[PDB]
Amino acid sequence: LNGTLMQYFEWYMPNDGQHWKRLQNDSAYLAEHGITAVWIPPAYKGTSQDDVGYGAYDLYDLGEFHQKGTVRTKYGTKGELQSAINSLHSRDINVYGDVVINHKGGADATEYVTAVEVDPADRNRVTSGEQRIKAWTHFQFPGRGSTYSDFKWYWYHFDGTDWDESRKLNRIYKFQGKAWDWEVSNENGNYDYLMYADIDYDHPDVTAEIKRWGTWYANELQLDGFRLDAVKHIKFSFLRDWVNHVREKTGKEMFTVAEYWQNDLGALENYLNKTNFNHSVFDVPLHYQFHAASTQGGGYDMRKLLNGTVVSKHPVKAVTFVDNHDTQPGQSLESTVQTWFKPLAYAFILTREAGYPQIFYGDMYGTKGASQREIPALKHKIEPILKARKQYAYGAQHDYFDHHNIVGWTREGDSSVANSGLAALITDGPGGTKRMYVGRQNAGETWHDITGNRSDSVVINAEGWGEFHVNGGSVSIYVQR
Ligand SMILES: OC[C@H]1O[C@H](O[C@H]2[C@H](O)[C@@H](O)[C@@H](O[C@H]3[C@H](O)[C@@H](O)[C@@H](O[C@H]4[C@H](O)[C@@H](O)[C@@H](O)O[C@@H]4CO)O[C@@H]3CO)O[C@@H]2CO)[C@H](O)[C@@H](O)[C@@H]1O
Ligand SMILES: [Ca+2]
Ligand SMILES: [Ca+2]
Ligand code: NA
Ligand code: NA
Repeated sequence: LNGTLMQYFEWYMPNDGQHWKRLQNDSAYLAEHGITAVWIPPAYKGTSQDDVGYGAYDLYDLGEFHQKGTVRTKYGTKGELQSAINSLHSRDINVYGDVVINHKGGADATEYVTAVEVDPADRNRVTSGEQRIKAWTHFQFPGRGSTYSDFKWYWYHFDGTDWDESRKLNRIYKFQGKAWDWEVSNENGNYDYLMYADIDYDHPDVTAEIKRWGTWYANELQLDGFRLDAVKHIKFSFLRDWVNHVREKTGKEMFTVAEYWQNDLGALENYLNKTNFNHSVFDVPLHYQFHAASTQGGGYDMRKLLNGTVVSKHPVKAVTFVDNHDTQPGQSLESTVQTWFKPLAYAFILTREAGYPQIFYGDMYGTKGASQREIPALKHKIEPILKARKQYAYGAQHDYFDHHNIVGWTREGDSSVANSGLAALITDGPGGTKRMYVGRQNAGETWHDITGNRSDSVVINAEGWGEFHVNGGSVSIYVQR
């Protein structure tokens, strides 16, 4: 099984309401290129129509109720999403729903709340006496009413907020009688607080409600799994329990991957430990290695790609990726893998045996930000690498990370996939050649570069070795003609 995830959105897509229809219409294309799952953007009403989805106003409004100036979300209506999902399912493409449960944004009304300021660099330090603020904490859901859920939110379901509406002041406010949740990331002392109204996962009605919404959401969209947002800001034991709860209620596997944003393998290992390895994480350290290689012009030691990553230590729990909606140009975690290196990074995640790779909408189709640093559409460069995964990346792997610039790996093929087997080379510097073992069972075959970057044929010798070539700053992936 070479499962391939696709993140089916980018930050700057137009707010025209056609995204679910686009997905529906792309399902044939996705299936043909070996995509077996899609992570869809948050499907519920944000703070406005053009919310990318992380505002999280109303978790039960999937583009169904007239709230925040619109019925549809940015992406379309509930029915359009459901039509896209049934089209994806008709081609055996799993659908992972984005789960934004750190906070709620865009409350319907303010409440007077007693609060103290905390230090934004050290949220365990209180920096004021008690003061009365007006906080956006009251959620009534006037367009929805009680349809699907009569749960209403008030200040006492939250630990704090970043805005006092009476003084018009952006500070971090912790509400009276509240405490930041733990365990969370210990950056800035305690990183429970991120944005909007921060949900209090010490509150038992909150833990109950978010669990039952989880089950509701899975049922409503027939989800096959989840993508968990911003998990370093959400009580770890709660996330663990939430994942088990929805699995228990649905009776489905519910593959789950969490976005724990830290370039630190040890912090990710800690998160995995505290959630009992019941779900995966995005391989954030690998992303940063790709970013670094792509900006150092050949000076990066390409041997380092094998160490310090989630996929190197916990391959079963790694979702590997090149870029996402936070790392793309202009976004809050900007660390974009430069255009020239991006196909090499894709070869790395797509054709190697370890990890569950994810391709980025923004990489395939380009990003539509207002800058001139936008990622170009690289679909045509990635397609042959996807085909390499789908048809050729099977069987025993041999690594050649034995050079500062030119590194490679082979796959011997497997008898259960006809003509499978590949030989990949990437280089962040000058090109050249590497002899690599592809398996004696491929002796005498004529192999060629599926990317078309190199036009030479390589005949595998009797001992199972081929002499493979790669251009400067390029990738070649040889497979049987
Ligand atoms: O309809 C399409 C397919 O849907 C189903 O496949 C699912 C699996 O059920 C999910 O569990 C998941 O598979 C992941 C797996 O969870 C994850 O751990 C990872 O495993 C890799 C591992 O990273 C790697 O190091 C190496 O050991 O190989 C493992 C897999 O061979 O990646 C898996 C996907 O490659 O998602 C898929 C859908 O993408 C269903 O069971 C299939 O029958 C169906 O075709
Ligand atoms: Ca939080
Ligand atoms: Ca709390
Ligand atoms: Na909290
Ligand atoms: Na190098």
